[PDB]
Amino acid sequence: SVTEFLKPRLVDIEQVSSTHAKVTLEPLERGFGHTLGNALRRILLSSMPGCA
Amino acid sequence: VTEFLKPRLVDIEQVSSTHAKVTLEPLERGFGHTLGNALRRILLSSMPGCAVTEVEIDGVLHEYSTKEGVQEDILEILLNLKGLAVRVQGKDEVILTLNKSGIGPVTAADITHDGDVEIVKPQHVICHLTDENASISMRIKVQRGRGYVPASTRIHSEEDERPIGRLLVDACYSPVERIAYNVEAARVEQRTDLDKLVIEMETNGTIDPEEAIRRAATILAEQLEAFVD
Amino acid sequence: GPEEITADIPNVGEAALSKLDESGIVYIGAEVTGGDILVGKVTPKGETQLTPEEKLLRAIFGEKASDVKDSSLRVPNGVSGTVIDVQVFTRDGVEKDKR
Amino acid sequence: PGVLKIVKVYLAVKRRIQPGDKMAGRHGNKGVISKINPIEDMPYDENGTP
Repeated sequence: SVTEFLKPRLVDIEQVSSTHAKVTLEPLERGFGHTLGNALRRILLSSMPGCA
Repeated sequence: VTEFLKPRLVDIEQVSSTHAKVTLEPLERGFGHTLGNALRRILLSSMPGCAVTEVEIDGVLHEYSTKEGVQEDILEILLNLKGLAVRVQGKDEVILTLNKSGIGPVTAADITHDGDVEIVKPQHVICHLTDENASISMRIKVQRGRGYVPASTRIHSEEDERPIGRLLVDACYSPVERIAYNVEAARVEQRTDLDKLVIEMETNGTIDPEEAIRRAATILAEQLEAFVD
Repeated sequence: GPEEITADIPNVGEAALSKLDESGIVYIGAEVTGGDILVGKVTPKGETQLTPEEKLLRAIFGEKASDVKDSSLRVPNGVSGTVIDVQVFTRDGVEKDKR
Repeated sequence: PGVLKIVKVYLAVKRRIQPGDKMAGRHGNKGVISKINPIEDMPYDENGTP
């Protein structure tokens, strides 16, 4: 993996209700979990298309 | 997509041989800086680079000493050679042999230069000896690594081996170690405003800026693939 | 009998002797991991009678006789690393000078 | 007289920092090493200097 490590396998997501949920990921690489989480947050916030 | 305006890497100017300034086409904000940061992380993280793995020097066998004509210590010579940089062929674990004698200045030319090994600074200092009778001759195995490792990390792997004479050291194995991700809003006139990104890579010369960038991006995409699941 | 460093530690692992130089001491610059034994002094131990059981033990294994208590120098706990050099001082009247 | 000979063996040990170290400064200021993250976590400068 040339430091490719691996990808979080376990992707269990716990949804308390239809309006609130929590998701957990398996082991991602050092900094990889954090960098990916920040990137996904910035994307899903800075870009979330829909109708309203 | 909705007029995604997919960018493209362009105007890739190699500022140096171990550095480059590569731009790309405009893209929507809120991710471009994030894309650059993620790319810098992945390339910095999964940085497979050719480094020095094991060493063997005739005069200096075990740990730390001084020999007539010698200048820098065993670890000091270790750093001095580490002062030079190594780029390997597709097969790693190459073995270099630095052997020389005389009174001239120390340069990287006087090493075992083969097809699987590239030497950049042929003016790297190796603590030129002061005695004509002194004759440096050290054979070192150089491997490609992806990340840093303790020197004690490889203790169990060679219990009987790595005896007095055989040398092993810690490493960082970060091919780039210098890359900044700057996002600037530019290069979008016809469509919606988008950010033009310029990447200033600075590596050790083991990998090309474009190839390493592509590798890091592929790794990032592969990781994002798991996010679907 | 004095504790002489000759790596002749009774009931000593082969690797333990594999590091000590013939002088009981070890080679120089050699690195020690864990509690490695460096200089094996042979402190004399007490003797016994015929002890036909111990006579048979000597006839089988032998070479120990419970006569040399092991005064070997082994590395301290939590101590492991490179031995830069060593120093040996012998009193007047003793000049083995192995190393 | 007790020892007909004496042998001193010298071993030298290297040392890198570890978690919880003791930083010092002639400005009196004292510091205890807390944590080191990936250089990604360090904020980037204008020149990108983390």
